[PDB]
Amino acid sequence: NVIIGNQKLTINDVARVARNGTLVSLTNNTDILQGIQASCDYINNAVESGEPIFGVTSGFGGMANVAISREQASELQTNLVWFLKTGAGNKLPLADVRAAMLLRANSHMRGASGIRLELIKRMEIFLNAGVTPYVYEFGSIGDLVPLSYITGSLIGLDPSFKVDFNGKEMDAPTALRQLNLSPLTLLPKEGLAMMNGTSVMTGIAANCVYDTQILTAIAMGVHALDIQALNGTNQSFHPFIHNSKPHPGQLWAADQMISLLANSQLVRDELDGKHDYRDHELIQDRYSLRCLPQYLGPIVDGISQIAKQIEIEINSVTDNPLIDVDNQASYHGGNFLGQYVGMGMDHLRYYIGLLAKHLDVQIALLASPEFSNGLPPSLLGNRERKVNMGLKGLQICGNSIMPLLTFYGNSIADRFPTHAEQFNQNINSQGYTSATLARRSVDIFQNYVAIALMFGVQAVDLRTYKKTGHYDARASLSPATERLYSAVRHVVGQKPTSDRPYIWNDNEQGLDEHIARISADIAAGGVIVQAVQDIL
Amino acid sequence: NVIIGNQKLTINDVARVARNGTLVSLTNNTDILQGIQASCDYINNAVESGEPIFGVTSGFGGMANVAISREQASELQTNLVWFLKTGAGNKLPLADVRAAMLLRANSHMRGASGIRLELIKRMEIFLNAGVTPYVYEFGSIGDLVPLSYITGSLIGLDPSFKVDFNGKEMDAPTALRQLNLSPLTLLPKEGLAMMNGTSVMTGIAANCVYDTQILTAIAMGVHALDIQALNGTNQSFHPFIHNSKPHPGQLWAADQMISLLANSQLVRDELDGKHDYRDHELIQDRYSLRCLPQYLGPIVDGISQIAKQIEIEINSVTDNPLIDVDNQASYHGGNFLGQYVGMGMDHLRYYIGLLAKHLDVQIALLASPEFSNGLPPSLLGNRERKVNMGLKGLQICGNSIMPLLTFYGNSIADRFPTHAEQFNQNINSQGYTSATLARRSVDIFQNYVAIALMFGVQAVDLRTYKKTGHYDARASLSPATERLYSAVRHVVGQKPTSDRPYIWNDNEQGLDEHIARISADIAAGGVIVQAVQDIL
Amino acid sequence: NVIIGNQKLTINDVARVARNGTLVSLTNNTDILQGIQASCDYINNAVESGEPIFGVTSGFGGMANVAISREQASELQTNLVWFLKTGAGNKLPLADVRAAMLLRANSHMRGASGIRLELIKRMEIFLNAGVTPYVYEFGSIGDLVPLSYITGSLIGLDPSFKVDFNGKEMDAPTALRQLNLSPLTLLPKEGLAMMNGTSVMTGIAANCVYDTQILTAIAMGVHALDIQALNGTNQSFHPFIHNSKPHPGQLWAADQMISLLANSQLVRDELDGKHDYRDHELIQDRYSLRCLPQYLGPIVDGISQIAKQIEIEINSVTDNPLIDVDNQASYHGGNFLGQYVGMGMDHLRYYIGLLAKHLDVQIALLASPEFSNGLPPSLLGNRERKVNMGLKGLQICGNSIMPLLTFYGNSIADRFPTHAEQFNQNINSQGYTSATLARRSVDIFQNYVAIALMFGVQAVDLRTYKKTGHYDARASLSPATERLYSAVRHVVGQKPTSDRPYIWNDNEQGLDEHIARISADIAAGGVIVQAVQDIL
Ligand SMILES: O=C(O)CCc1ccccc1
Ligand SMILES: O=C(O)CCc1ccccc1
Ligand SMILES: O=C(O)CCc1ccccc1
Repeated sequence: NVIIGNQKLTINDVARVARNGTLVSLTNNTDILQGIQASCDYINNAVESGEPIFGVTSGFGGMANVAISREQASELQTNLVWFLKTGAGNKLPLADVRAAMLLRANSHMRGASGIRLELIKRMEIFLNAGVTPYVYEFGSIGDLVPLSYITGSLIGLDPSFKVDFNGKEMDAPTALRQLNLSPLTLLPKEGLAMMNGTSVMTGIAANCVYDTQILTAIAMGVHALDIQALNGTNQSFHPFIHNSKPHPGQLWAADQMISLLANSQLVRDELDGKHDYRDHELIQDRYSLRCLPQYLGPIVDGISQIAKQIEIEINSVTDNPLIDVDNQASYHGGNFLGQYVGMGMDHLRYYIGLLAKHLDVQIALLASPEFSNGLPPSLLGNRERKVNMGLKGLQICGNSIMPLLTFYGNSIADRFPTHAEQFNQNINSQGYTSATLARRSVDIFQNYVAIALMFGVQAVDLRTYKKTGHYDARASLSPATERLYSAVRHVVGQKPTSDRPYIWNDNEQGLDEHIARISADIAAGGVIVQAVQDIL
Repeated sequence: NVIIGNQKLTINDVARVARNGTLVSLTNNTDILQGIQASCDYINNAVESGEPIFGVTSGFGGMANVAISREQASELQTNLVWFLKTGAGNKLPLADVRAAMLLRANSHMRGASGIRLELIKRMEIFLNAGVTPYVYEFGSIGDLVPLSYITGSLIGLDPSFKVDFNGKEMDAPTALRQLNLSPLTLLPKEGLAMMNGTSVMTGIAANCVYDTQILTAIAMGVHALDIQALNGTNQSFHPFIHNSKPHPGQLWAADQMISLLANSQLVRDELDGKHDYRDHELIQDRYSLRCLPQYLGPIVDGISQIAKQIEIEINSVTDNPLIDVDNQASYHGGNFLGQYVGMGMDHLRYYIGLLAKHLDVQIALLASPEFSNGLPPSLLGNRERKVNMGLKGLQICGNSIMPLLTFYGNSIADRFPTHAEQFNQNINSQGYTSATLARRSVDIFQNYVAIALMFGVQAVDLRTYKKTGHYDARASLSPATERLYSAVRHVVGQKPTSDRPYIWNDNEQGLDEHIARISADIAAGGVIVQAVQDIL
Repeated sequence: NVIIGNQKLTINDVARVARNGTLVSLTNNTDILQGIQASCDYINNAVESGEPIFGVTSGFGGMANVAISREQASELQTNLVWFLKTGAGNKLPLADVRAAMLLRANSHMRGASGIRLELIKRMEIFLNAGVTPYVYEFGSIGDLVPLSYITGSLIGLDPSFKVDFNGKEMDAPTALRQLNLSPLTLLPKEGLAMMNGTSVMTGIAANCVYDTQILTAIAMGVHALDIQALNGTNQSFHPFIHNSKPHPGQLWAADQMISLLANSQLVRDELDGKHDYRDHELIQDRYSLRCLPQYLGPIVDGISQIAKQIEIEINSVTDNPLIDVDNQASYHGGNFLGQYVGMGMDHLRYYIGLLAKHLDVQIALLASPEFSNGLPPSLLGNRERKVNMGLKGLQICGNSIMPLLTFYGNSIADRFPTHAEQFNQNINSQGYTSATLARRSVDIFQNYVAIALMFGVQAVDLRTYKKTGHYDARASLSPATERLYSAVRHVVGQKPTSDRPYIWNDNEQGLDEHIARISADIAAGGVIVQAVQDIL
């Protein structure tokens, strides 16, 4: 159970609540609760005293010059939900909305937001009950409009607000009746407390980072399989090389490779600096093998940097104005700008493209007899069935997906419109669509990694057959990559045996079904993910 | 003075040597000098014993399958200079080439490259004598070809090598004569020791990072001028706001802006928390002022991350193979792949475009009476000459430059050709052209920042006039921005005066001349750079 | 000789005047010359009568709300030169500036601009005398600022204007003195007549289109060399194939390749339709040969479309307001927006990157023995000197240039700033920087094509040798590609000979010198350009 108010949330915390339905509860720490209440009292007294506060006793953004009376102060926040009910396009994944709610709640616990504890708690109840508001993919320039949908569902403002109640679509007032809750009415500032901020884009981004850390670990395993299938050397990953060029990510990737290849019987074992003289001539490994740590270093380091930045944002107070009860003051600031998210997700998409292109080049070596060091063309299985073309179709599909991934590696934060919202929002982060685009990259990268996994699994079977009599690669692989191999072969439903490789005749499988099954297992955190669990 | 190989080099160190002609010397540490010699010993014995070593007793890259005898091993390295080099197209700044020679020599001191000390010393001599080999902008997929022009010049291989000898173009053999040096012939491995590696792209990147750090400080100062001109508040930068979203770069940007604005007579001083008129009523600032530290944060942190990555690359051993004397072995590795440089410069150009775009929307506020809070249209000075249009042309020029900077913020590392060099280099970093594009970005950004300074300086004069009798902003400005303001007007040669603003009639200056003077001063590290020295 | 305004100007016409110094003269057509005078008459009466006309009796752009009297109307135009111009940063090729003055003068002959004939004649005098005003590369969001440097120079406004007087830098007033001309002062509207419009960006674009058409022809010739070197078939270009997919550009590319390859002794001549060995068995060509006309088609048609669009822009009236003498009226319109240029150059740069990428994969086939069908590795000439590595360095340099060209194939028109010039210019074309980026693209492409020519020439020599006794490819080549081959080797100064290929030892040339010579020749319209003259 994740406790919200007392500690810092991690990306892993957010993914557990978001995807695994881990329960959540608000802290009962007495000072935190008091800070929450103090914040509301300050706002209550300011409104009554006719203190002028943008968005609380006056209008919003470019219409903040519009005066709002005390009698209309609550109605201002309520109406904020209505004129923001303007989303468009497809729905977010529920897991992203759950993440959004968890972050919104966390942000309120700091007590600078002036929102009722009963309203914070409503997010805890939705999360634990399995109620997820629908939220559209269009509407935020980086999260008013997405958040208004969460807000209107929480307070049950109107039947046009829809929720998913454990797989059941229904309207929000109906959901409140089932939970035995009452409709809520927003008090001054509460609308801004719910809707001003970065919770959705950061929630999306958090899940993207989690998914990409996992996909990177799996990618490392694929490369390890590729290297073993190509009969490449492990000399490339020797600590002496990387200690003298000590980028943290290069160091890490090289050292992870040593572990991944340790006790393999398929690599050239040359860590003593000397050629093994076991095949018919001396081979040098191409750059995609030799320069693998240098290439992945900045990606590994970048993802780690994004993860650090996204975790600050997770634990940030992001609405506005901010209430300082210690000095009885409020400040008109800008924490609702999700610039670390916009730029971070630009970087992430770019990194995913770089990962994919490197993997596709490995596949090009495996598939091509000129470069595969003895592997059959296109990793053909049954040689006596001449019509067999092996994994030729699977490569083309790989070739169709990677460039799309580099395409999404283009940036969007730099294309923000400077005329936005009556020229009030003349900079903005484009963080929201940047995050949804990242979700798209990650989803596509999951299919891509599935394909790469299939190539590596076939390939080590065929290499094993070259080295030994037979096709069961389990004995021959390094123990670390044996777990992944076996996990893939389990998920796909094709057991390793000494007499057949993973793929034998083109006739005997739909490769598409194997792609879908591996992808689904990666996304679910199945045995493939668990196989590479130790690569942090 | 800068001692090469007993201490890590910083980016400041590199810029001092490259730009300011700081003297350089090789360490006399007895241990270091033995490492350098032991490395040569190992190699020249390995070759004499007929060990197979790629690139040393064998051909290069895709032609590593070609065996090279004991007797041709030396000529192998000499010929590498001929086919490699002399593949080049257009021409790079001498300071970048000086940076490269410093980096190359620095990497050799580690004692793993198997290169003669007198070859290393020749880079020291060239640096202190001011002999700079000509290097072309095309030829490296990320430094064989660039480094070979340096190598051919150092050893005085042929008259077709041009150097710049403190201003004098010469052929290299002639430069050697005047320095009283003999030509050198490369021994086995020494060609690779000179031409394998990331020294030139990293040399370029290092100067770019240094310049971009300077421009970020100046940009901070420009924003501080803009805010004062616009009668903005300092409330947005209150630490209560930023402590509750504690990204390091955001915290830093807000704190710096507090310092930059302290004791200004031109800002609305609302750090109390409460409002009221010295203008309209209540005034709400637009996002480009209010969300400034949120926006600059990831740019600041990003430049800092690149800085840290480039300093590691600066102090790395990047040639190949690497000689490990303690275990008497060579390793065929890949430290010549400068992925941190190709990706880092992709990020740098992207950050610079975001800085420029933000500055440009401040210029839009300043120029437009709807948004300037009482400044004249286009920062017009003499309103009585009605044909005056003020800084309208200056704005258009700004508007033409900023989009070009976001254009250069496109990435190039992801567009690497997988068929490079006989399909041997099937991944590569594009780090060299990434770095020269960054240089182009930085150079354009110096022009842009010049314009933005001109806008800020004019504007505070006009705001001062609105407020007081006069046009001399020096007394009204925060002391921090007064330093910058005076420095700018010192450079353009237009003295502050209580009777006239910086720009009075359109008649009286070529603004093009002011831009050029301010840019030159920024490039030379002049008084404008010295005014913002405080900003780390 | 080129007569300005009684005939449409073509892109050939523009290049002849800009590059070859062709003499120019204004039409003496009595009707045209009356139109020009009637236009001035209308305007100078309208002003004298106090008509409100934007930019004529009122301020400019966002300051059009400022009224300008009869008495200051002339000074209004003179001052436009001062605030506009003199907003500029870095410097453009004289030929582009000559193109601009031709275009500007050409637009005035239509008689709708209200500008004095002696002002128009001054562009004629400058062109024929070889006086070229200095113009900077920054300042236009797509030509006020560039055109104002031309204007100030033409009228001799101030010594701060520099011109190039056939090689001599001068101030403009001094150039006027030597030409025996008086300074001019602008009359109402004449400033706009000179500085409103798309003449400079279109002048640049025109030279780019001309150069790109040349390089496309040369590229066709390079492919024809590549195909012959690779022992490719001409079957792929059979009209039965292309008639059944009849895109004009594809039809054209296939037919041209048939001509380029006719009577070659180096291709497999399979236009019959049936196969067989003069090699392996049956040989299938890869897509870069087989799909060549399908690939080049849209590039060819695209360049042709741009050509047609630019010629309309060339012959357009682009200033404002436009005087319609027949109805005695002015129209406030928008012909100064050069969207066809900003978008056309976006497309051009994109096409050029696609041409380069295609050429680069041919170079990969040539360099690699797995794919070259029997050519030596890296097109090595003297195989007995084992330290020779042939064109390996040349390939790497090619590999560094091509990705930069696809990089410049990114677009800039979509990145226009909507806040430009007091929010008056809330759309703009970015046409000027689009065009200067195209110039940068074209210039880099000339270097790239040089490399590709060097590869093709070497390769056919080596293929000829495989086939016959000797290295002289002249007899074996199709007559069409023999012209190109000889032209290239004339330029680099290495005569075909039966005993030695173009490149024998790495020892014996600086390949950098060959690239530079071939590029210079391509730029100057030399023998290499004349060899491919036949390709329309
Ligand atoms: O704080 C601001 O400047 C904008 C707040 C806001 C709230 C709801 C809609 C638009 C803007
Ligand atoms: O593969 C390598 O490590 C060397 C590649 C290379 C290519 C051309 C010249 C020197 C080295
Ligand atoms: O809006 C227009 O048509 C003119 C814009 C303009 C701006 C600055 C100088 C001349 C014209």
